[PDB]
Formats: sequence, C-alpha cells, structure tokens
Amino acid sequence: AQSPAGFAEEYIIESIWNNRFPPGTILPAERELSELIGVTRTTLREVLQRLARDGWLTIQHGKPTKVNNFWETSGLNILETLARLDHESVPQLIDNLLSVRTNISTIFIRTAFRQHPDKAQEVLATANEVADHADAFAELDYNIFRGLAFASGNPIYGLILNGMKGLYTRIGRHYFANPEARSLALGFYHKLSALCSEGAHDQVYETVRRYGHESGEIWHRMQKNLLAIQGR
Amino acid sequence: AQSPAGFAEEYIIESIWNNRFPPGTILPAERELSELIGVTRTTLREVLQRLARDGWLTIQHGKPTKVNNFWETSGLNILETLARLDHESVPQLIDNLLSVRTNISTIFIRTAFRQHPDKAQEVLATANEVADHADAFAELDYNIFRGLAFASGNPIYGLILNGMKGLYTRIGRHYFANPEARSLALGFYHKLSALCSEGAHDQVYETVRRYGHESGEIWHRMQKNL
DNA sequence: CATCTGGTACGACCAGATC
DNA sequence: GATCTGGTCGTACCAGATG
Ligand SMILES: [Au+]
Ligand SMILES: [Cl-]
Ligand SMILES: [Cl-]
Ligand SMILES: [Cl-]
Repeated sequence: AQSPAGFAEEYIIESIWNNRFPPGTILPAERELSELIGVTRTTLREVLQRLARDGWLTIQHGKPTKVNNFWETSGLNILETLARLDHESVPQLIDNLLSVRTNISTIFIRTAFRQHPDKAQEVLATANEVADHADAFAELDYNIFRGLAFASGNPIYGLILNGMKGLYTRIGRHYFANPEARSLALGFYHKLSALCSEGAHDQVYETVRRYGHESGEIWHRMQKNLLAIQGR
Repeated sequence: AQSPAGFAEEYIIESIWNNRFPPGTILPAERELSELIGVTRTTLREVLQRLARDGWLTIQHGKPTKVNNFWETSGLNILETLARLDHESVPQLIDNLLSVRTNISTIFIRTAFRQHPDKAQEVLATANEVADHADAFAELDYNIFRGLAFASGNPIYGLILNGMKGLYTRIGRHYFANPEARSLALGFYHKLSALCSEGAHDQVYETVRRYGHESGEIWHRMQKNL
C-alpha cells in the first residue's frame, strides 16, 4: 500500500505488468486516471513523471501518455524492480546478470591493468581490512569490480556496474553467506592483485571465465534447497 | 529557456555539475528552492522526482533532499546529459563509448550465434532493405547490435545497449555521413551474416577489435578538421 | 509542542496536438 | 476554432523528523 504516491506508483506499475494497461497502448487521461486511482492529479503526475523516467511511460504534450515494452526503453535501473514482478522467473535473470558482470568484467579488468595498474592496486588492497560477514563482503566485492571499472580508465564501465549494484548485491548478501564462497572470491581478488605487478594481462579471461563457473557452481548449489513485457 | 520544468530542471542539474549545489551536500528546501528558481513547488516537485530517478538527488520524507556523487548513483542514462555539459572533453567520452560498444559486442554477438543463430540472421538481414543516407543508416547500425544482443539470449545486454541509444545514435548520425564509413559497416555486417551459416565462433573477437580500430580511424579522421 | 522539510489536495488556467 | 491531452500555478493543509 504505502502512501498515495507510492500506492499510485505500485499501482500503475502492476497495471502494466498485468496486461491491464497493456504495453503499446494509450493510458488514461491524467484526470480520469487520477480519480480512478484515488489520488489527486498532481500526486499522479509526480508518479507519472518518475515512472516515465524509469522506462515505462513516454509522455508528450498534446499526445496521450503511451505505455512501453520496457526492454525497449530502460536501463539496468529496472532489474531490481523486475525481479520483484516476475517472482517465478528470477533464477533465469540473476543467472544472466551474473554471466554479464563476468564476461564484461574480463574486458575492463584487463584494461584496468594496462592503464592505471597503480590504482588497480589501491582497490584490490581494500580486501585486507574488510569484515568477514556476508553483508560486509558483498559490499566489498561489488565495490571491487566497480572500483576497477573506473580504473580500466573508461568510466562507462562504471556507470554500468553502477546500474547493477542493486540486484547485484542482493545476490551477494545471499551467496556469500557461504564462507566457502568468501574464500574463492578472496583468493580470486588477491590472485589478481599480483598481476598488476606481474602485468600478465592474458591471465584474465582465463580466470574470470571460470571464476564465473566456479562461484556459479557454488550458487547453484545454494539454491538446490528451495504477465506483460517481452524483448526477444 | 523552455518550459518551467524543463528549465527548472536544466537548472538543478547544471547547478550540480558546477558546484553551486555541491555533491554530498544538502540542497535548498522546496519552498525556498522554488521561489529561488521561479517555478511553483508543484512544478519543482515534478522535476525533483524525475531527477531522483536518474540518480542525482535522494529525497526522503522529513530529512532534506541531499545531492549525490552521481558517479555512484547513476547509469548510462546520463551519458547524454553529461556530454552536453562537459562539452570540452567530449571526444575522450565518445571514444570511451565506442571503445565499449566494441569490447562488449564481441562477447554477446559471439553468444548470439551458438544460441538463436537462426535469428542472428533475420537481423543482419535487415541490412539489405535499409536505405543509404546516414540518418536511416545510424538507426540500422544501432538496431543490429541491439537486435543481436537480445538475440544473444541474454537480454540484459539489451538494457545496456538500450541505455546507450541516445548518444550512440548521435555518433551514427554524423559518422556514417561519409560513405567510406557505410561501406566498412556493411562489409562488416555481411562479413558476419555468413558466419551464422559457417558457425565459426572463435572467428569474432578478431573482426570486432579490428572494426573497432578501423571505423575508429575513419571517425578520428573526421574530427581533426573543424 | 514549535518548527524545520517533504507530501497531498483542489481548482482555475496555460499550451501542444488534432481534425 | 472545438476539444482532446499534458503542463503550470497557488494556496491551504497533512505528515515525518527533530529538537
Ligand atoms: Au602494480
Ligand atoms: Cl515529462
Ligand atoms: Cl529477497
Ligand atoms: Cl547556461
């Protein structure tokens, strides 16, 4: 429920996801929709606007607010809010998101070395004074990839990880719980620190592409115990 | 100038980019800030919300809206309203951008083959009925990668490629102009197309990293003139 | 409570799109 | 122009946070 705005948001959202105001179609006049929902127009706008931004609507002046298939207008800044709608199909998602900061990582981790290998070390060094409990770990892990990202020199790789964070640490606070994983991830970290000094670029794609499978097997073995939109 | 909100926002953002409301700091009360800029609280509110979302502010109830190190809470969705402010360092950025759409593609396109090769086709096919001129060409260029990403099975890459669209097109809309560019691009798409029928995976990272530098040279050789 | 700061509510009006 | 639809305005009031 929440407060008017939150309700109206949470509402309008559901209404899309649930083919009520199916994607690709007009959406009621702000006045009509207002009363329908039970908030005031203004309070509606606020909601309409912030949504518009995420990637749902697409407001224009005289034109009516039209809804959108978000995989066509929306950045990683939705993932989270997506995992919360498609309750059933999430293992799929995270699986994907993982097999991404992975593949991708390799690119910018390599670069992070060639340029700025000095700072690429100021990051992998944090792994010393960290805490040991999952929550504090996740926050570090994600803090490392991101850190490097900017380090590879190309900030875009940052703005990306940046978008990930959300659903990227929720997994963290979870997977990491298993100290067995805190190990592999750590060893992993320090295994690499040494390459900035041992400038062995090559010895990247090798690592990650398995640290991907490795850590993965750990997660898959931590799970084995427990509607609109498309894309194509 | 523009409309209140368009302006009222144009303002709030710029003032962040140029320390008037430095990051980590709090920012004026709605009543006060409103009066200050010239729009109505109402109108302001609209702006502050949409702003929050992109990542700038961080509105909480009682507590005072605080600004943020957007470098920590913002995604590609700003690339646009950045290159627009730092109109000095622009090339470095674009360069970065292309030098990303590059490295990334190699991963997902490759993937787009092993799974869904049949569709990786219906896409590179779009490269026939297109049109010549830059404009419509840019659209295609972007759309192929995007097309490919999705077809790659892992839509997340779509999101990203989706988030770059804005800026990644403004580059297309200028680069492609000089046909010598369109050529390379076509020989490129087409180069791949056949590979979908030749399923020779390993033969991808090669062409991309290349085409990256290549198209690049062409684009770099379009800058040093103005 | 007094008082910051954000959140809502109406209601009259301005402005782009459309045919 | 007549009339959809979104954009702005102002004001009086409600609600969370803090001394
Ligand atoms: Au080093
Ligand atoms: Cl808008
Ligand atoms: Cl959860
Ligand atoms: Cl100015």
